[PDB]
Amino acid sequence: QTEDYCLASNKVGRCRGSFPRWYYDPTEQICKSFVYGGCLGNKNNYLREEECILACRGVQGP
Amino acid sequence: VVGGTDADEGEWPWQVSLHALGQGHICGASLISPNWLVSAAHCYIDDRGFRYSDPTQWTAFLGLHDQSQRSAPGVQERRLKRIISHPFFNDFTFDYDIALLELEKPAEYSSMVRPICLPDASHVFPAGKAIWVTGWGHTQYGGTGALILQKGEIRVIQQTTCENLLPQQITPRMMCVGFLSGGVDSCQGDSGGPLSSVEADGRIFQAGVVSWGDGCAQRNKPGVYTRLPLFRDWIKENTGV
Ligand SMILES: N[C@@H](CCC(=O)N[C@@H](CS)C(=O)NCC(=O)O)C(=O)O
Repeated sequence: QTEDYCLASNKVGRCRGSFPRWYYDPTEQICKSFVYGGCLGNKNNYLREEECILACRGVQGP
Repeated sequence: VVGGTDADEGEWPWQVSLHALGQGHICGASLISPNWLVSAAHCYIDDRGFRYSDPTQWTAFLGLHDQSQRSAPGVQERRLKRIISHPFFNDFTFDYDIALLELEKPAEYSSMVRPICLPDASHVFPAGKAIWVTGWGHTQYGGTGALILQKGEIRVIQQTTCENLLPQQITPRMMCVGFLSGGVDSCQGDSGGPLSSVEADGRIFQAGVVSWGDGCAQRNKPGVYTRLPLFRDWIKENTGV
């Protein structure tokens, strides 16, 4: 569950929009920006930096 | 656009930039009349607690050249009045990936602001023909957008070839445009923008809408575009254009 929301690597997907998003990088325990295509993303995909930080606070690679 | 060059100022006066609130540029669109734009349906789908389908959330920039000069002379800012996503749009297969955007207030025609021509339903953009893709999207996949509007010359690919490159994924609504070599292609940030085709008297017609791809500019993964001709009537019915 944190597996999907925090440990999953970022997925741009196939659609060609440029949606600025945030993913959690569990190697550094820090939320970073990426660009989402618009389609079929995973759960490690957040609108706001603070939403990312919040959802993934205290999360480490298992 | 990967592998393109800088566009000349006002070379593509139908190219529009769509900005979502507090997010900057999301998608391209094309000007088709004083009141309407054509774009991709996938740009305007509600997601992660933001209403991308809500017309009030967007700003359109017409006659834009440089994303860092949004207040340059002749750039026209326009709010949206309505968003019509195609009824048959499929968010899993990307079928019917087309949308219509109503400007709140008519565009003012100028040398930088001018509509693109629409093709009749029976018109074919023949395989092998050179056409142009334009946009402020990434110049590499997983890369960064361009401030200056990019243009890239690509070629129409046979449907059978297209089907075979991307098995079980291509519908009659979709068209492969690019090169089997890759190198030149649209990319993230280009969605919803027009394919521009130089026709018999030099006037430019819209061949398609930037939709999707397997990365960008990769070998045997050309860009997939929504065809325009089969939507001519749907466009007329909904807009009067
Ligand atoms: N003279 C017309 C303008 C006609 C026009 O802008 N045509 C467009 C739409 S068919 C066009 O040729 N655009 C494509 C191009 O310039 O190549 C007016 O006063 O509105």
